[PDB]
Amino acid sequence: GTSQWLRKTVDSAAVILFSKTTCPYCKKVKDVLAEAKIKHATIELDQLSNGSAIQKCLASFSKIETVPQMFVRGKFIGDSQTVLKYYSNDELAGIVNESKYDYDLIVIGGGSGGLAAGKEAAKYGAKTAVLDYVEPTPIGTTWGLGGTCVNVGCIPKKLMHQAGLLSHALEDAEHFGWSLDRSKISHNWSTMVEGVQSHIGSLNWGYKVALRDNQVTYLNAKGRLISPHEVQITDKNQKVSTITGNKIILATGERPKYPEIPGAVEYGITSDDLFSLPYFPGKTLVIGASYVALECAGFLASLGGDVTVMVRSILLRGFDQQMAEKVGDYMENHGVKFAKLCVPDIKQLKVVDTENNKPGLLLVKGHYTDGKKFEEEFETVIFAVGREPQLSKVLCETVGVKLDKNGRVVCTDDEQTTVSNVYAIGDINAGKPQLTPVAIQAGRYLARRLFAGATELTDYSNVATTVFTPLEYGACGLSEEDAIEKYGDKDIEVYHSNFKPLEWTVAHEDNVCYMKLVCRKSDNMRVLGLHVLGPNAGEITQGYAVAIKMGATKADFDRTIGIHPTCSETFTTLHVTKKSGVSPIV
Amino acid sequence: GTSQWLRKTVDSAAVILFSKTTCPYCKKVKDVLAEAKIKHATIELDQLSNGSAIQKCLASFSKIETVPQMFVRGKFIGDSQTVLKYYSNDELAGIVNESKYDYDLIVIGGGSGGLAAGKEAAKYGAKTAVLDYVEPTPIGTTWGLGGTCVNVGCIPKKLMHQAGLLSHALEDAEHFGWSLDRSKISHNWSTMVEGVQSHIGSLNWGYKVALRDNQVTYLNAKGRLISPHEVQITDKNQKVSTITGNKIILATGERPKYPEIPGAVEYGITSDDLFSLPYFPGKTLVIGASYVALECAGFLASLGGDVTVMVRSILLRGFDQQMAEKVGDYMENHGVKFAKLCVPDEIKQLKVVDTENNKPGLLLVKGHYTDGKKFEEEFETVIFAVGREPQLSKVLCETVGVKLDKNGRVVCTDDEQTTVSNVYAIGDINAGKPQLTPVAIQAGRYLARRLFAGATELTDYSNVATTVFTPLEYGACGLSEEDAIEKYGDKDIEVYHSNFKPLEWTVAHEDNVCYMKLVCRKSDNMRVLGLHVLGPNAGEITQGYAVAIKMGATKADFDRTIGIHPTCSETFTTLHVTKKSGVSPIV
Ligand SMILES: Cc1cc2nc3c(=O)[nH]c(=O)nc-3n(C[C@H](O)[C@H](O)[C@H](O)COP(=O)(O)OP(=O)(O)OC[C@H]3O[C@@H](n4cnc5c(N)ncnc54)[C@H](O)[C@@H]3O)c2cc1C
Ligand SMILES: Cc1cc2nc3c(=O)[nH]c(=O)nc-3n(C[C@H](O)[C@H](O)[C@H](O)COP(=O)(O)OP(=O)(O)OC[C@H]3O[C@@H](n4cnc5c(N)ncnc54)[C@H](O)[C@@H]3O)c2cc1C
Ligand SMILES: Cc1ccc(CC(=O)NC[C@@H]2CCCO2)cc1
Ligand SMILES: Cc1ccc(CC(=O)NC[C@@H]2CCCO2)cc1
Ligand SMILES: Cc1ccc(CC(=O)NC[C@@H]2CCCO2)cc1
Repeated sequence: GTSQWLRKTVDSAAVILFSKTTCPYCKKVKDVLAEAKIKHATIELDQLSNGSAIQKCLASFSKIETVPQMFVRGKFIGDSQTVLKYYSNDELAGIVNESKYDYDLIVIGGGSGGLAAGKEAAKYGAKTAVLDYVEPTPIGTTWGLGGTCVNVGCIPKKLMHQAGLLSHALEDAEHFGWSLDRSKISHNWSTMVEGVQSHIGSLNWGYKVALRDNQVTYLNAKGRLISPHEVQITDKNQKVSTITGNKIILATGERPKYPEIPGAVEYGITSDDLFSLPYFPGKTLVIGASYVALECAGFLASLGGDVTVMVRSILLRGFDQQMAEKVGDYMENHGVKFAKLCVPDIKQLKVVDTENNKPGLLLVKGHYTDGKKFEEEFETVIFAVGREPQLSKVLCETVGVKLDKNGRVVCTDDEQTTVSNVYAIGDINAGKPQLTPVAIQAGRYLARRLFAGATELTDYSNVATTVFTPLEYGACGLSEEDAIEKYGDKDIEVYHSNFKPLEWTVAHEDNVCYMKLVCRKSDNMRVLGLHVLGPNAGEITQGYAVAIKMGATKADFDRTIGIHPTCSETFTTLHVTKKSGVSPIV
Repeated sequence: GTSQWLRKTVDSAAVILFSKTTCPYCKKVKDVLAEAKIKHATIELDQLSNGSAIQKCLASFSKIETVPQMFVRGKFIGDSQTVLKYYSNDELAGIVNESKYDYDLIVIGGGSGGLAAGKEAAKYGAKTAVLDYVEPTPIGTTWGLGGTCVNVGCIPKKLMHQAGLLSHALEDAEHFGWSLDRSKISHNWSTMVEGVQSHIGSLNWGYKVALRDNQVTYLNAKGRLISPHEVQITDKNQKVSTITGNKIILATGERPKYPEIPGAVEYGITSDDLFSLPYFPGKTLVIGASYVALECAGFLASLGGDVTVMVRSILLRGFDQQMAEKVGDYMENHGVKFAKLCVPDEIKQLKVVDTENNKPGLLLVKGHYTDGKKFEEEFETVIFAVGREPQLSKVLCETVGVKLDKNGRVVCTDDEQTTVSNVYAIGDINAGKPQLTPVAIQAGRYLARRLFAGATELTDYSNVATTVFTPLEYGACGLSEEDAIEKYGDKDIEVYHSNFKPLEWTVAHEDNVCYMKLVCRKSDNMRVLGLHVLGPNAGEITQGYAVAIKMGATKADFDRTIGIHPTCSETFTTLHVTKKSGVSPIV
């Protein structure tokens, strides 16, 4: 147990010191390493439950049982007198840099998970390389370091959402006494895009500065794993070479899918192109019904656009379907048009006008599920029909890394693949929620286990979400239909209520915002799922995710007192059950 | 044990049925009571763990151990055959209305706590009266049903806060691509006040309708408790009379204080006056440093006003002082002036308020600083926010025997009972309790259930979360850092903290003013003793964490929970810089 932990920690740590906080010989070794700029992990034996057992087990490696003991890449280097001797003789720098491999860690992919993993590993003395390359979109769009969220995901989409929310703030301001006239104000797309891209540029630069300051090697190159320890890299000049590493983290993410229909790749775009587009999309069709499709259609409508969404079957498949339909009803009431039960079968009428900075024109042909025909003209067609990895480009078949039927990596609960030195994090890890804070937690926690002897695993259960549609939807835990399937209808109680934000009163809807708690009767009314549709839904939901993590019950919500006036306080006084049939309106 | 719970429940309930869900004889009695419009509490014995023992103890009152059993005001009425005998003999209505008192419950005070208590009690067949009267301010301001929060408190102040927040929404919109020019837009006070007052009027009306539909008697009259069961009421025509009640709930709240200086009552105003003021205050002085003072100064500045705050000593006494200073620093950088370590000596009138042309007067304020230097400056409006106090002499005759504390608030047990066994107190007048609207509502509803439905649940007053709605909002739950250090010692306290920047603030162009921290106890598994956040939407951020803190959250619970991105709140899930480390908290 302890001995198996100690052997795993010594084998994989790059530079590690076993120590006690009160030992002045240990302080002397710490000061020499700091002076020589040698980064390392430290384990303070006097602060661990079984320090005495670990101290004994160390002798199986070093033949001594005292502290300090310093190791480099699995090899005992010395005690205090010995480390000082190497320092005085100018031999220490060469010893701590001796390695069978070029790097202790190679990260393939410089996004949310990979950057987090690489920076954390470098803190413990691991010699680290992060590779990042952005293959251009079909029309040629590309961007800088930081991954999908930073460049073409959470960051620009929430800034554009905020631009949309400000339209209603302008409307509300007249009712609260301000002299403006909303009807005479218009929106400039390119001014917004320039501000969004200036912020993204500051993030690209900030990540390169962070890697430099952590002594991480950044290679803007495409990587391919060709054997367990060998990574083939390809240059911006197409120069090909091979680097070796002890541990490998795969962190390459996903890219958007296109449907296999004529004209889709040639004449449509995806979210990858939208957030830097130099002209306003104009009259727009969004094909798809994911959170990406609905978030983009939502802000485009608030910015003044003529927007239609083509839905094959349902909205937000995999989310609670009562809440999904309330999300869509709000958008349809506030200007978004929906072509329901419909799929596309794209023709070009005008080429994009780079001269005068204007979109082209397209004819879209499709059909409804009953066979009736769809035919209509649009200036822009955005496909949001899912995302996928392309691990065939990243991973030679002969390495032995197992994939599932969707092409994602099959991992143990510590992110290990079927190849013992190779790990995977983020969107390519099969069966995990595909979210930026999950990829960051996974990468930081894994680096600590590899290079600092940590044991803590990432917990992937009950991870909260928020969909940033024009009225936002936050959730944590099970949908109501999933709870009933798992436990049976008679064991599920649902408390629910409508509400009206106080900010909406003077601004003139009464009963559109909504929240519910899905509970298990036979387990002390445990809260299985929380759902809220309303303003600031992500800020509302986050704190409750801690309480659900700790096993909150309905009684825990009841005994906590509300903060007034807020939207969130409605969760503390819920009482109407769905079984009662009583109306949830206010 | 069980037996004296049953005794209390039977003595106190107005109309209560002991039942079982599968009993068809109980179903017939229920349906009879519903047809006759008789409201009542119900105890289903087949659902309580010791319902067997309760069945036995019922015999001590009724000499039977079967179900159903109906009681009215402590007297056994009958089983199924006997209840139906009374119904078809036209004898039931008289029996269920027989009472020694005019009412089962009299609530003195129609505000947050009193309206909640009265409505909940009526749901169980208690015959209930709610008394409310609003004594006018010195300049004559008055308002309708619903109490301090509804009329001159949480509701209008947060609406005026939102009007102020929309000024920065207008500035931000230009950076996000909208074509407006913020510099050419102005604010109209009276248009605001009309919208705010129209919403308050809808709440006044809604409460009157709610009381009518619950069969609660509403008396717009001043109440005075003259003996344990007698309440003297005074009419709008000065008519005096007396009504009697079994249980009494005191829920009369507080009103603003004035300093004892010349000119204060005559020429200044309070928050009672501000929210319906018919003219814009103009150049304004706020005297005091409570959350009322700072919230009001904040929105007046954001609406374009010239605003000064006169501070005797510190800001937000009783709140975390690191956070209080950050709140004030933001206000001073965004257009609120502060006269620090300063108190007033007199208000002199220079110009009388012009009712016709709808304009303020003009005043001269004289004061001095703590070192001895002098203060002298003219203002159009002077607002006093130097605390609030109850006036229980008006409400409560000394001979009744209800004990007060040295501040004049009612001394109560943990179930809100006073020193007089049938009299209870809730809300701001209950000594030692947090003075907040959702506390008063929970106390009132929970008390009503114990009195008339045999409930046992008490109100929990610990770790109640708060939010100060200053221009940059401040949310908190639990201990301040200084209180935790005093309680446990500095070596046993660890503080994790960080600055943050809302994503919404990036394109709009400050980096390091929003701030959050967790104050934790090392020797108790790093228990979270207090949570603090300064930033936008701070009440929405804080609320959910109050459930986790109620449940005993540790730092490890915050670490294992995953963030929602992009939000301000997610910064709580990845905190790692400690104050003891000396590492900077900036972004
Ligand atoms: C429109 C949109 C909105 C989103 N909004 C949110 C949101 O609000 N909240 C949220 O939590 N999540 C959101 N997400 C999801 C979030 O973007 C992802 O979960 C996250 O980016 C996954 O990080 P990752 O490290 O797994 O991969 P990525 O961030 O995609 O990083 C992988 C990187 O590796 C590079 N790469 C690929 N192949 C190679 C190779 N062979 N060699 C070198 N480099 C390579 C890629 O080009 C990329 O830069 C959104 C996603 C999209 C598309
Ligand atoms: C400016 C301001 C802002 C506030 N903001 C907030 C906030 O954001 N959040 C929050 O939680 N709290 C806030 N509060 C506090 C909140 O208003 C109080 O905690 C709450 O109103 C107290 O409720 P109560 O039932 O005890 O008394 P009240 O609501 O004051 O009701 C008592 C009622 O009884 C009446 N009455 C008095 N004497 C008699 C009598 N003899 N006969 C008949 N009727 C009588 C009073 O006139 C009044 O109508 C604020 C308070 C102020 C002043
Ligand atoms: C067509 C096109 C245009 C611009 C860019 C940006 C760039 O400079 N990419 C550098 C990578 C490193 C490996 C191959 O190219 C890429 C592709
Ligand atoms: C606005 C809006 C748009 C689209 C939808 C989805 C839809 O058409 N749902 C019906 C399906 C058929 C199978 C089960 O329910 C809802 C709401
Ligand atoms: C903007 C603003 C205004 C007022 C204050 C309070 C103050 O003046 N503090 C000085 C010393 C420190 C403790 C006692 O007084 C702070 C910040």
